[PDB]
Amino acid sequence: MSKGTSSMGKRQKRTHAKCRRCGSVSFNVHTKQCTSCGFGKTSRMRTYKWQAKCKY
Amino acid sequence: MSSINYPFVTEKAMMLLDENKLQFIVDTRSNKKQILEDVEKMYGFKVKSVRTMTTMKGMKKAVLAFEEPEAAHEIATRIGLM
Amino acid sequence: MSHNMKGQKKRLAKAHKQNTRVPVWVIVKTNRKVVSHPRRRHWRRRSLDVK
Amino acid sequence: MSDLSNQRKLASKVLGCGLDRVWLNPEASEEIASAITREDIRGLIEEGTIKAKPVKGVSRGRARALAAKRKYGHCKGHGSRKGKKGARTPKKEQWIKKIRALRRRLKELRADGALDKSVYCRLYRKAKGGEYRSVSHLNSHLESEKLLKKE
RNA sequence: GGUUUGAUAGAAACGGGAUGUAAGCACCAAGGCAACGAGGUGUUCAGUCCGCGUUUACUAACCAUUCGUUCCUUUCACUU
RNA sequence: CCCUAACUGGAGUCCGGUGAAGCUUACAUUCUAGUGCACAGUCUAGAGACCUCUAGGGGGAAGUGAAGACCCCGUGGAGC
RNA sequence: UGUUCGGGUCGAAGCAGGGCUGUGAAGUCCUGUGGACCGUUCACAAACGAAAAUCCUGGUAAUAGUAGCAGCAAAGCAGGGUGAGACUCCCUGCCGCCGAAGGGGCCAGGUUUCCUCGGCAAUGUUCGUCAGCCGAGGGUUAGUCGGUCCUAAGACGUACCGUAAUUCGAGUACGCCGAAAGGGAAACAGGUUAAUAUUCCUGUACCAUUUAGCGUUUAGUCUGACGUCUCAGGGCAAGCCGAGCGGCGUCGUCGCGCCGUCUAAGCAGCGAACCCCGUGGAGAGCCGUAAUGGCGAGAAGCGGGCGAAUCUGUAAUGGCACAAGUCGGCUUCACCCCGGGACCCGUGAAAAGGACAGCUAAAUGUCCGUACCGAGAACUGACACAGGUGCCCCUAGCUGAAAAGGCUAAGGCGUGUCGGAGUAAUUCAGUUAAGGGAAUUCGGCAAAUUAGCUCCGUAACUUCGGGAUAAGGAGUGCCUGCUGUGUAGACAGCAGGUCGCAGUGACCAGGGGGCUCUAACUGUCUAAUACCAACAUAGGAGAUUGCAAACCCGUAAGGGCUAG
RNA sequence: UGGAGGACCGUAAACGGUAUUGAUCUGCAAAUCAUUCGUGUGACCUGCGUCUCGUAGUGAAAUGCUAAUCUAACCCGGCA
RNA sequence: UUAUGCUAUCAGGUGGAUGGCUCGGCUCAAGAGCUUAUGAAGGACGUGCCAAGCUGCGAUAAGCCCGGGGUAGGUGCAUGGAGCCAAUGAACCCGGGAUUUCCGAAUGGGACCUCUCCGUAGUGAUCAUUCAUGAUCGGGAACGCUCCGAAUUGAAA
Ligand SMILES: [Mg+2]
Ligand SMILES: [Mg+2]
Ligand SMILES: [Mg+2]
Ligand SMILES: [Mg+2]
Ligand SMILES: [Mg+2]
Ligand SMILES: [Mg+2]
Ligand SMILES: [Mg+2]
Ligand SMILES: [Mg+2]
Ligand SMILES: [Mg+2]
Ligand SMILES: [Mg+2]
Ligand SMILES: [Mg+2]
Ligand SMILES: [Mg+2]
Ligand SMILES: [Mg+2]
Ligand SMILES: [Mg+2]
Ligand SMILES: [Mg+2]
Ligand SMILES: [Zn+2]
Repeated sequence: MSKGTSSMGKRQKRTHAKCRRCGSVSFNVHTKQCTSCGFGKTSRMRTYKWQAKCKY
Repeated sequence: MSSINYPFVTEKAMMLLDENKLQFIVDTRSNKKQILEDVEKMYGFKVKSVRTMTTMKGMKKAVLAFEEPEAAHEIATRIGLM
Repeated sequence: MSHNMKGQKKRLAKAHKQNTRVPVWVIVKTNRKVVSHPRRRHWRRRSLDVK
Repeated sequence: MSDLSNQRKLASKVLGCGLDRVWLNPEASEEIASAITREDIRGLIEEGTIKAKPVKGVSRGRARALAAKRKYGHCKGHGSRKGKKGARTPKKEQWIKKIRALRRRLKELRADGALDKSVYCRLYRKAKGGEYRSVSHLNSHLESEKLLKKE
């Protein structure tokens, strides 16, 4: 058995579900937090200054 | 916010007019009790049960089994399905 | 027979009816300038991002 | 002819048989092409055009002849024995049948008064210990050492 | 190489070979009250088979075809 | 293995259909020797060489794959 | 760009070729095409000039009509159709593959692939009239199947507390979630469609909650509710045998072979073991089981109570060509009930729900899933991928210990989606090979040998357990007739006859032994070059710590070890 | 009689991956296929659920594994 | 009639460069500058006669009503068939309203379930108060304020 195509047929399950707040498939099913908008962790939307570049 | 959209007519839906049944397209947010009450308000005919199902087109189809005989044919004539 | 709730089946229903060609009269009206849209797909390909 | 495969599938689902057990009439192919519903297929099945072919099950006459010869004791020699002595007949079952026959014989002897409790207890412990090989061996030892109450 | 002025390949028969005595029938068979019975003997150096030969035109090697004319031209040695 | 032979099925060879990829500055029918950054099909001097196609296995193209992983260097790193 | 002078549908820019000028950068002109803008003087600016960066993007060659369309399942042929067109689609027959999986059921996943009709530009390793493709339309019906409810490992929320601060953090208190394979209130048979069916229809039922009438608590227990191994008894699906009955096959001779001969839940009844109660009186001991065992602290025996799977009766009219439809026997797993024993430095879940006070009537029982594939073509791996997910749970006859392998049913298929042809070398995988038998080679690498079962017999050495299937040998088929054990299935054994080169006749199936090194052993390991002597292991030894501990995490709150 | 064992043989049940240094190596496959092999009642295999993670986790310890990436992952940012 | 070929040109194919155009982009300047529990932004699903995407709208669903402008056609990107709307003045633009499913600060409990459970009908949490009522929660291109806070790199280390 290998790490390539042999063990990639075990991908019959999910770790991210479609989040309510943003409709993106980023809601982790174990931590209960969307990794795109942060629903289930915070009221505000997660946005960081490293998501774009320094404006200079 | 009426639960009833319109009667559902296919070859299979017209197969139940001899059975006193009549299949409708209803609001998908509705339940069996709301469909029963709104049909009884819209036509006055008494309903015996509701056989609901949601289809892959995004809709809900309800089959109302009436109690009085020939109510399905009367409703079809009043709507013009027949 | 994956067991969907109501919203999952509704999303799959919208995905199913999105996967249809453009109508003929749209192509005729647009002078054949609108002949496709990005939502065409085949079930035996990239899976839906639905559920 | 059109594709009669849909007709054959409907006939298989109406006759309750496999897809290739269906015998469509090659002569009356147009009639089978007309059959589009289950009532049409039922009419064709009842008129004889569409029938389910017989099951060609495995014959067993040679097997029954071999079974009768084996029951007599033949066709069972050491060239045909392939499994370990213990799989052909387990040892615990042999002990079970032997001891049950011995205990039943001793119980009947104590019941009809031919074997009192003092010698019946000893004979029961002897059968537990394996002194006897069968009911016949127990009877022969009884008639040799005279353990019955002859009167 | 042969091509009807023919034995080139095939069939039929025979010769020469391979295997080992076919099926059915008759008798015998250790026995079994019988029914049956592995098998033995006779018909039977049988039966089956031959990408080998001979005899034999019985069928098929027939019917054609194209090059050896630059190709149209009357740049012609033509034939309407 | 001495020492290979015969046979079987799939490839290959031939035919119909479908149908990519990798090397490639150019030319290129080569062979010998010399010269040249000291390992040349292309220079120099000779010798051979009519062209095209098919099959073959791999002598050569210092064959292709690839900014050498061995050695050194870098006032380059990482781990310990 | 400023400014001067201008060209253009009587044809601008650009594009291909050519003449002329210039050392040249380049300019200008001519021919063809084109259909709307384009230059120049004097000055000024720049995202201002490509031949190259294994440069970047696009288009396109040579290789080349070549490799592949073969190796793990070598599968197609005749006749008749349809069609403009047929190896490839349909029917029939013949010949075949799988047949403990390539069949049947379904989880996750897919998401319409399901079904009918019409097409073949692309997809399909060929073509194709075919299709999981293209286009159009249709398809999923629940009080009883699941989710829902319960809690488990464990998450999440509020508050407190911490933090510079939080969307960050351990603990505590209160909640709430967490299983489509744990627990769990109840439905079965037949019919119907193109596709739905314990859901729709026919028949016969059952469960829950609330409302009303009739009365009560026993209210604290029991059940839910428990590991591994082994085994007895009982039942039953599936399987098998004999008689009768009804069809099909074979029929050169024979009289056999195959199929069928069906009957659900619900309701009513009996109840095997275990347990309990009333009697009883057992020792120079008795009663039992497969086995362990039991007994004056009361056995056997006799009664009684509680008490299963299934079975019987009804459901009795449903389907079966309204063709029979009636009977007996054997066996029965791996399925159900019930009981015993053994093991643990493993002790093998909790909660909802359910029983003990219910009986009758009526009404209500919302919401979600339900199609189809579940895999050599419907999932995942870029694919119609020889992998993986799933061999996860079931699987009939013969041989046989067997679910091994071989041959056949049912069922699924001829799509592990290219064909013809039979003419070299070479190649992948096999069969056989005289005489020799490791002379090959780093090395018996590869291949070969042996192989099942019964019986005889079995060495060094040893931790006394083993080595051991050691080694070395014999027998084995078929037919005739019997014996013994067992209740029975079946098992074991004997006598005689007989065929062949060969009787585990195929399939299946160890070659054996000796001397060293190393590690005790079973196990673990570089997924994708290292299955080793390495790692772990039990065993041995050492060290810290008396619990507000030793050791460790955190900035803190507070934690792991520790329900110690 | 009994039915103990990190017991034995053994499957194309399941798990593992010895040798052929075979096939394949622009593959069926970014490690698969054939034959040959090891375990196969337990330190067993495995479904689903849940938890432990970047100077951190996990590791019967190879610097192995942590989504084809590991002597310090991946994504974006410091970064032109 | 010399094939396979070689070079130059020509015609055609494949192709989409150059030229021309352009409702886009970028940069600079000038104004104006908050919104949200009276439920936002954002998202899911629905929404058209034939409607797949985008856009708009929300079961009154490419829309409804009222005041002003405009006035002859309208029926989105997108002048197709058939209808509909409009001289009772539409379409369109400005202003004011209505409707505004589910999630989302999301707020009655719950989320691998954008839906689901209880309905006793929902003010979830933290707060102020006369306990009538009220505040905060989210979003906003950057800017503003407070606090925490690296390394590459330069010094040719
Ligand atoms: Mg910045
Ligand atoms: Mg439903
Ligand atoms: Mg280098
Ligand atoms: Mg230096
Ligand atoms: Mg260039
Ligand atoms: Mg071929
Ligand atoms: Mg077979
Ligand atoms: Mg094709
Ligand atoms: Mg729950
Ligand atoms: Mg070891
Ligand atoms: Mg060690
Ligand atoms: Mg083993
Ligand atoms: Mg990896
Ligand atoms: Mg970077
Ligand atoms: Mg520096
Ligand atoms: Zn989100």
